[PDB]
Formats: sequence, C-alpha cells, structure tokens
Amino acid sequence: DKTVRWCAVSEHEATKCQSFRDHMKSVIPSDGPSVACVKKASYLDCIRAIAANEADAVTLDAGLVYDAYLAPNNLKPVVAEFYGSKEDPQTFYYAVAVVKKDSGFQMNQLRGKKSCHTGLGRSAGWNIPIGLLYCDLPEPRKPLEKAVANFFSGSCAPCADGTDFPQLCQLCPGCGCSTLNQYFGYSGAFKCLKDGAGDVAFVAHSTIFENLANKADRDQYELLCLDNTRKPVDEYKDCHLAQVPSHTVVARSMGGKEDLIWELLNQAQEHFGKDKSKEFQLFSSPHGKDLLFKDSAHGFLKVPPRMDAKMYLGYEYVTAIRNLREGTC
Ligand SMILES: [Fe+3]
Ligand SMILES: [K+]
Repeated sequence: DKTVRWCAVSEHEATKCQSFRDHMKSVIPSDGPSVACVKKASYLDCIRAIAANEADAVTLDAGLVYDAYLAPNNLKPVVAEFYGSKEDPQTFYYAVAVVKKDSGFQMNQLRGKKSCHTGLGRSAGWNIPIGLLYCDLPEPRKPLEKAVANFFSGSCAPCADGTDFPQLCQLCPGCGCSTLNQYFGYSGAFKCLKDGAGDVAFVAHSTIFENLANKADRDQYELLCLDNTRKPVDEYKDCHLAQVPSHTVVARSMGGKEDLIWELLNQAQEHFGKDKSKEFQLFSSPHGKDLLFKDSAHGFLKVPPRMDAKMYLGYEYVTAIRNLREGTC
C-alpha cells in the first residue's frame, strides 16, 4: 500500500494528525501517499512502536533522535525540518535560557533557582543546559537526574521519573511526557516561567516569539548569556547556549518506508506548508504549538541515503551528548 503510519503523542497531536490525514486525502490522488494515525502517550512509545513495525514515522528533537538510534531500536533519521526560510534553509536552531527581567541572576548563579525544561533528553531543554552546568552540579553527579534535582530548588523535567526524582516534577507534578502536561515542551516550559513556577526556561530562540505576540510583553523577559550577562530576547544570536540540529523524522532501518515518508512530507509541504493553505497548516495548529512538527519549521529536507543518527547529527552534538553522560570535572 501507501499509508505512512504517523505516531502522534497524545490528544492534541492526534487531532492535528487526523486533520493532516483528512486534508491530504482531499488533495492527493488515490495514487499518492496517505497518512494513518497511531496515538501514543509518549515519544518513547512511538520509538518502540516504530521498531516493532506498529508505526512508521515520528518527528523527534535531535537529542531524542540520538536516543532512538541506540540499541535495541536503531531507528534512522530520514527527513529533517528546516527553519529560517525556503530561500536560506537552516538545519539548526538556537538553545537559549529565558528568564524574567529584573530577576537578578546570571548563568553562574542558577544554583538554588527553579527550572523549566522542555523534556528530559531534549537539545535545548536538557542536553545543552545540563551539559554546560554539569560541573556546577553537586556530587555525586550520577545519576544525573538527581544531581540536577539537587542543584535547582524545584523543576519541571517532563518525562523524568517522579518516583525516583520527585523534585524534577515539583513545577509540574507527574512530569507528564506529552501536551497533557501543560508545562511540557517548548510552549510548556515557557508557560512554566510565565506563570511564575520557574525562574528559567530552557527552550529555543523562537519559543518566546511564538508564545508572546506583544513586544512590550517580551521586553519583560531576557536571555542568560554564557559570559554571565543578560541580553534582550531578540539578541539570541549573540546570547545563546549553543546551536543544535533540527528536529528530525525517524524510521526503521529495515522496511522503514523512508521513500514513502519523504514522498508524503514533500507533497505535504507543497499543499500545506508555510502560507500554502487556508484549510490546513503543517507548521501551526488551532489545537496547540509544535504538534507533530515544530511551528518554527518552514519545510523538509531529505536525509542522504542510509545515513545514521551519528553521522547526521554531527560529531560536535554527538560529543556533547556523550560528554554529558560520560564526562567529568
Ligand atoms: Fe528541540
Ligand atoms: K534541591
């Protein structure tokens, strides 16, 4: 057949996935690619389902793309999101640390503060910030989740085990690993800061602009720069923690339908990409932000043939993840 089983994480994404399915059906000849929706409680279940031949595709943050490639799943990156514009595609985005203006603390004064993370293992929300703060964390630094919980005075790290690490869910009881948790992901980590639960939100450079439409409102927030200074949210290019690779669609290595997945997404971006349709949009939704794909994405780029997560992500980001897990001071 020609159906790509897409893995939607929870109700909000499932809704957008069904709309994705219906709209594609309304414009695609019965000759082209179709989309079926498989709903899961977490991205972890999506990875398992795909390896088990129960689903075919799911978009993951780069940190999770790395995790998906590890045994026994061994998933491969097949289609990447790109940002910026079609004219000059960016296969990366900036990891930033958003804070409220006048809160009186720098990067080197994060100990004792409250943190809002997009999710455990994610680029901007975990890998990058925790990697930079690693040696500041109290010993024993392993397990990492506990050292981080001990460092801050309460946090929200979605997908973390609230039984083993209670304080990592102090700002979002249960540490839900989906949009059901209002403090999950980019928009959720930011809401965690805006509502007053946290002192810092580890998100992407575009998150505040996507969740705060007014400039006067944004002026009440700032970014923590690596040199222990603060700068306006519009100056993320000169005040970020690191550049990280795009969120990417992964699939099985064997019988993964990578060709159909690309065919589906390439046709999907033409019909429902940025500014393409008044009926449906792949990169936004009335049901929420960053559902299925990031709202900041402008399109898709095909990953070279047979490329694995390690080669795709690049030695630098891979080394960043390995240093986090293995490294010391
Ligand atoms: Fe991300
Ligand atoms: K603590």
